[PDB]
Amino acid sequence: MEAEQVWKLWRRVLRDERLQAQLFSATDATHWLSGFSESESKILSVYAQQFDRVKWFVENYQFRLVNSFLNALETGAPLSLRALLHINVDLNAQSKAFLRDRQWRDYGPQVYTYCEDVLGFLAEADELQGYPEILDLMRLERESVRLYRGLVDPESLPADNRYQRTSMARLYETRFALSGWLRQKDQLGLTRLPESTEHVLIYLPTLQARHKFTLINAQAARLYNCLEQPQSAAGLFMLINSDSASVPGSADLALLDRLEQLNAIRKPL
Amino acid sequence: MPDFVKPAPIGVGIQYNPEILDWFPFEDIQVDILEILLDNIMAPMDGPQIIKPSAQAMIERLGQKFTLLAHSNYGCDFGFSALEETAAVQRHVPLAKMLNSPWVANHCFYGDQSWLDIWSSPIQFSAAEVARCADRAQSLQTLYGMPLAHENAAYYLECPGAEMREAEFLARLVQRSGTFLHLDLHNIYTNHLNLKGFDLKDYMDTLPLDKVISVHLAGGSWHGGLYHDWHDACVPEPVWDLYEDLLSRAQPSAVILEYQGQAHHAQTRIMDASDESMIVRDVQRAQAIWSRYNR
Ligand SMILES: [Fe+3]
Ligand SMILES: [Fe+3]
Repeated sequence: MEAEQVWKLWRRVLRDERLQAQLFSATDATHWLSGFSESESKILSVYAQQFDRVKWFVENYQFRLVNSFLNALETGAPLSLRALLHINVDLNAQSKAFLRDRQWRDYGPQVYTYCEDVLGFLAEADELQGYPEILDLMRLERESVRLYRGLVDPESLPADNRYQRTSMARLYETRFALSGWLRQKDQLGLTRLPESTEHVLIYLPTLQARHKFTLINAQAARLYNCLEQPQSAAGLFMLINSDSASVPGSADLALLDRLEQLNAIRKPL
Repeated sequence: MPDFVKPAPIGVGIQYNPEILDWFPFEDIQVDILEILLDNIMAPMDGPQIIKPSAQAMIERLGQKFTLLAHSNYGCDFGFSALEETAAVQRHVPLAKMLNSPWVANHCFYGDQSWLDIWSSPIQFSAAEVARCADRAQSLQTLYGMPLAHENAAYYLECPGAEMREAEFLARLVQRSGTFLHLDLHNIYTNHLNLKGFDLKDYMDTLPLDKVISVHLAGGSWHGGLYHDWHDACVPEPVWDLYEDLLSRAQPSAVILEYQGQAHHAQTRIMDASDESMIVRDVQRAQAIWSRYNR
């Protein structure tokens, strides 16, 4: 019995609720599924007695996994968690529903990928479909998760004498005026929000600091949307999406001066 | 650094697992060492950050006053995945260096890119696992740049395919890897009670007590409870007997007292926190016993 086979065996056991039920109900050798491989059943045969501990170990696994659903939310989407906790959604019922769809997967240190899959799963929850303001808040937090994940191994880009879009900032065009919740977090999920679009910029001051939300003008969002690929500083001022063919100067220079200050763009030099 | 040695004795402290429920109960200047669970200050590995930016503030606030020890749990140290890919070398190794920790301790469990599979899975006591785990322990200690201790594990089911006893496993592990031991006395007591043929006397004589750097004193569940190792109640008297006996045989570098976290550690426990001075009595008794066998 190699140690890796004993670990691989249990790793298969506590991810499939079907295999756990036949183990709990059957203590007899062949009454538990002999469909387990002979090498596997050999390791199951050691647990013939003290099968009570098996149900206790599996129950503690899913208990911690249900709690990790909340820890992943606190890490990635702390404001969405406070909004969901204020409207009283059974996050335990949503944890079990989410984890069973993933076959009780242990994300481990992959907390941002955990939270990203959680926010996507919660975006389709029927309980949350009646709360469009929170659904807008969670998509904002999902961009923050994608901001961190996009900075794990970012594609390096030199100066290249062109306006470049960095990897330390993202933009989110909201559906509701989420700034009312960001400026008054005690009202998260509790108050009502107008359905006006906002351009909130998720940016990191330093690489070892908490991401911050701030609003930018629609013209600054136009400059950020045109810098998806780095532009030649002259084509960018031309690329107002066929609306303007003239350089605005200080009208658009100060906007670019703020974006670089927010670690959102890279000026050409 | 070429050869890691046991540091000079630095004293007794508490584990600071309650990041909030301990600063106000913290008293006087008697305790100048506190343990730090590196998992709580850990940042996600699918992110670019090493430490939680909220945790960087207290490390600044606490590193100046108290020496802060490291504790690696859920780091997947003795797993089957590549050591370079584990959370130990990607997060726990830099965190201990950032904390300026004199040494670091792990756990004798199993983990492969997973956090909550590690408890209730002790390492298979076999010469095959002795060789594999010692090679990882020596390499991991080399990456830490500090002594690496292995905490004795409390478990209800011994891993199948066990060729030897737990004490011989740890003695063969630290002798082949050159690492050290982190003696959790309460884990020995709960293993002596809930396991057939666990010789408590042979356990202490087998272990290279000259390899113990740190000690853990803790309480447990009372008779009749669902399961044990709750780390909540008062430190049992048999655990106090092991603390006085260990200090009369070897010389550790520190001893820490641990308690439960915020949420219920197991399936069903409580949150109450009103017996704050019982901790002071448990610490003070350890302080007196420490000086009774002081260097
Ligand atoms: Fe521990
Ligand atoms: Fe411990």
